[PDB]
Amino acid sequence: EVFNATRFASVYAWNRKRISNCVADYSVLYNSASFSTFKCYGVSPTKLNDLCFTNVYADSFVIRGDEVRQIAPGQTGKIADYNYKLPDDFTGCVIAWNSNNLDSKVGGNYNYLYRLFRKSNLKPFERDISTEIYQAGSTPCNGVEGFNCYFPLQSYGFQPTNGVGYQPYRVVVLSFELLHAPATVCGPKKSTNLVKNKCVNFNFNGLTGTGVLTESNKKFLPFQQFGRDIADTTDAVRDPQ
Amino acid sequence: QCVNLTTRTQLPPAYTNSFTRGVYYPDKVFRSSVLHSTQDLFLPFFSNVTWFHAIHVTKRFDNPVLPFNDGVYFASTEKSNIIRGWIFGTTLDSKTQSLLIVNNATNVVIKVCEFQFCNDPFLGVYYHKNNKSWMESEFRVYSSANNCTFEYVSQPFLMDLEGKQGNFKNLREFVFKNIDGYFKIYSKHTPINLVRDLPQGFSALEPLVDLPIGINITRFQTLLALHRSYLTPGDSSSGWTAGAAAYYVGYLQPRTFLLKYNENGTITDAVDCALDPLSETKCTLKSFTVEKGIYQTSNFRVQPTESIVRFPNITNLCPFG
Amino acid sequence: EVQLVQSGAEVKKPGESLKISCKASGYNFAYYWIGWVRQMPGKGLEWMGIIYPGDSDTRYSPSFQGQVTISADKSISTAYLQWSSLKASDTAMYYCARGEMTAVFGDYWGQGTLVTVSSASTKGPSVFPLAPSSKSTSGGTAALGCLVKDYFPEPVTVSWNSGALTSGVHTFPAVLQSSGLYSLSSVVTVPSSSLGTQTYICNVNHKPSNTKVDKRVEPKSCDK
Amino acid sequence: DIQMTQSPSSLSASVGDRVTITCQASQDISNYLNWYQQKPGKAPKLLIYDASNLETGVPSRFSGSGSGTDFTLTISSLQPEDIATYYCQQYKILLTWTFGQGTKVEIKRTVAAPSVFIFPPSDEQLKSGTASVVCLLNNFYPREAKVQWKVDNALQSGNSQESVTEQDSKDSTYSLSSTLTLSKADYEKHKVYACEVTHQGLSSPVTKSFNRGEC
Ligand SMILES: *[C@@H]1O[C@H](CO)[C@@H](O[C@@H]2O[C@H](CO)[C@@H](O)[C@H](O)[C@H]2NC(C)=O)[C@H](O)[C@H]1NC(C)=O
Repeated sequence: EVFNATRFASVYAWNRKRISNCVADYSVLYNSASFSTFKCYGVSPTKLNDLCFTNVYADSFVIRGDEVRQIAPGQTGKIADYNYKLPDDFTGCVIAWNSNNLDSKVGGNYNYLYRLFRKSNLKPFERDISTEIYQAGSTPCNGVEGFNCYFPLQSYGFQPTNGVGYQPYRVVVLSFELLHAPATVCGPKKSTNLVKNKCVNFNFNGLTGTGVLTESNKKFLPFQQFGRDIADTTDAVRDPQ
Repeated sequence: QCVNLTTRTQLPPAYTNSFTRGVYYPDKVFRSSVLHSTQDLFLPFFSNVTWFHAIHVTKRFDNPVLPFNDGVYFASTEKSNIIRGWIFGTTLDSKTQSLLIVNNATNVVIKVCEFQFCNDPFLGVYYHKNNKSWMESEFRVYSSANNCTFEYVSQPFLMDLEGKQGNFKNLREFVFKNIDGYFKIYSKHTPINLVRDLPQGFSALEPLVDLPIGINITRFQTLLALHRSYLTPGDSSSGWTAGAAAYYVGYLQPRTFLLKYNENGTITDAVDCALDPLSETKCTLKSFTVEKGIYQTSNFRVQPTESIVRFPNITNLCPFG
Repeated sequence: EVQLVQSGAEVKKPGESLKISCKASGYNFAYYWIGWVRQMPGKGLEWMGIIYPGDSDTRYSPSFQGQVTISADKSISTAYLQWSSLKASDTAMYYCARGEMTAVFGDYWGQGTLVTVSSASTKGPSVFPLAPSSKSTSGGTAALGCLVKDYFPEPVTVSWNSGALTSGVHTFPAVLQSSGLYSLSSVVTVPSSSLGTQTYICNVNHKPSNTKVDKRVEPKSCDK
Repeated sequence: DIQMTQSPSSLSASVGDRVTITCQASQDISNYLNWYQQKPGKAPKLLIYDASNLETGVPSRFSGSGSGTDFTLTISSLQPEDIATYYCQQYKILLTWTFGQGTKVEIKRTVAAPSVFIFPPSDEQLKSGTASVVCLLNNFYPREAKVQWKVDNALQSGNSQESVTEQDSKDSTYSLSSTLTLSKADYEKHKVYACEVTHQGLSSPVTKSFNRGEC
């Protein structure tokens, strides 16, 4: 319901969608050749089929083609600075595909807006929907137009006859929350019966280890998940089932 | 839209000493019998917090606004449910979103909506003699509500409300933090009955609620409950009726602390790294006790105060064009 | 001013093949989506598929995937619709609509192609005219018309005097009978004196057997 | 999947009245709605292409509003030619979108007495070996009426066909045709044939009869 929507919001009012408690199959995302730009930051594409996270955040918008390279950490640009920033330690996925067939009108489409001027930069994750006029001079505007005073928002104006430079592009970004809470989003892998007193290799919610399991009378805190006494090695685990 | 109802009488704020409170678990991992050091947003061990009185039938009518400034610590001991929820925002209108939490004998409801704020709104309650009970009938605290994004109704978490007569025999502590468009709420409830106000016991705080909100917060306020009074036309009373309650407000600061766990896994003792030179010496070492002698700690430094820039004064545009 | 023109009504039998066309004119055919809608007698509508001719992109509804096929031809600015194997539940009315995916979809539609399927033979209508008696009634204006019931499949077009006269004409919907036949009648009202110096010819045309007939009407003499 | 519903299923209102119809959705759709109107035996036409925005070339008396899960369509001043079927369609996902159930709007008028006419079989049909007697009821309101056939003062049942037209847009009346089919021998056996019409606008049932040997 997110990769097939009829209409997408403007880049200045992007809407985020949260996804949790479901079994995901990312293969159909990377098997298909429809997408033009498919980038991953911090995680290999295939290995996503064997990982579990706590929640997934999806953001979607539409922008011109020449700026598809700007959506990346560390870059600077008008939309990158004034509309959508990225943290320097981002991990996730970025998908971008051409949508000239869905957002083009013969007379010109004027349903998309983008911000031109702003006093300062934004934080890595922020949203700006203020309609207050921007003042570049010294004389107060008093809510009216004038010299050195302009309306911030500006239109794009897509046309079907334009070249690849001005053609629209639909962009979605996926972010994961991990190493913070017990897993909620899972991958398709059927479980297996347990072993009590034998040395085996185990895979608990994506955490891979080797050794022998046992039952201990440890007063584990009910709201906690697992512990590590020292040397950054887990020793106590809780079975999800 | 709103009716202005304010009193010209004002009283200066009053302070008190925060003995040892303001410690919470910094992570969800489990540690046993290990001393740990962590740097995070905490509340200094020895500091002055502000205590506010909210009783007015001599009398003192008070309900001001306080800044947030990267987290807030809240304390109160109420028996008549005087305070229900908190409101947040910058200008406090329909432009920005806000939060409201209500707790009753049935359930607990948390809502996030773009409510309309009055100049000085307050929740009112009424009494039915035929039903011999107290309920709520006046819901004019907000004018309009739009763009609902989150609603959550659940069973009561740590509120008993069983005893019909309880006189300040419990303690409630709350911590609010906001960072990276994330709102974190930590809560704690403990039983105490002592002559003095603040006890000598030590306890930590557990994590309760995390919520994603992409807004900037620079102001917040509390809510109060006012009981309706049956007054004759010729009574000519004050017009404000409320119970007996008061609250404690502090602040937060990024600091590094050294905590000591226990065998079972409960926080019992902690020290600060920047209170006094003895504490700094304890921080440099690892144990809670030291032997007599000479110890070396971090060095001194003098910070700058001003900046000066000097450039040649040349007026000539580039031939770059 | 754009115009959409469909293909003629069709009749088939189970196990055969079929093809339907829809043609558009008056605008640039490569810049708009073409969609197909169906209606089964007496019930609601249901989308089937859409197509973009420029990039040649086709999308289908989940219920009708694999049982039909949609294609477009930019050389003559046409859209098509193809089947593989018909059955007894494919008789319906079909429309081709022009739309665009940002503001308005469904701006202009077609005429409506009627597709019939069955296992039977096709026969020809027989018309029996009826005219008022030699004496007019008290209403001043007397009734006239024709009655036809022997035909399959439906429908059939009837007009009077090359369609010049249309006020007061009424046709009744055909009703199925026991032996797989339908009955219809055409009625009209004409002034009493018109029989003195006017003659009325009714023309009945149908595509299935592709026949057009004309019958003259005269007042009924009182043959006691 | 998303399913929709309309209410009321069918209603009647007089000329100059205010009419309202409600469309309901299973979940949120965010003002992605279209309103369609289809006259009997024709192709649908667009009426309103959003929650509120009005299509060009449409009379101003139509209006629409609503959001969330409830939408309303209002007609301010009804006109005689506004008898049709109304639909509300949602469009959220790229191609899964469905229509509604449908609604029928009618108009009531003053009771009008029918005009009864009787037509005997023609000579060509008699030569063909069959006979058909036609009873025509013209310009009557409302729709319900009863037709009976008598042959030599004997009632006939189960051997007649009944065809009724749609509501006229000029005089807001109906038309009715009844056909009695018989063999040539049965038709020639009897002499007098009568068609009796019962209607609320008739004080008494009206009988039109003809004799085989008198025509
Ligand atoms: C829209 O819906 C599905 C979900 O990913 C995708 O549809 C696929 O379409 C082709 C068949 O025409 C195949 O790749 C798969 O059989 C379909 N997937 C299914 C049925 O789950 C499609 O990629 C999505 N996105 C777009 C832009 O169409």
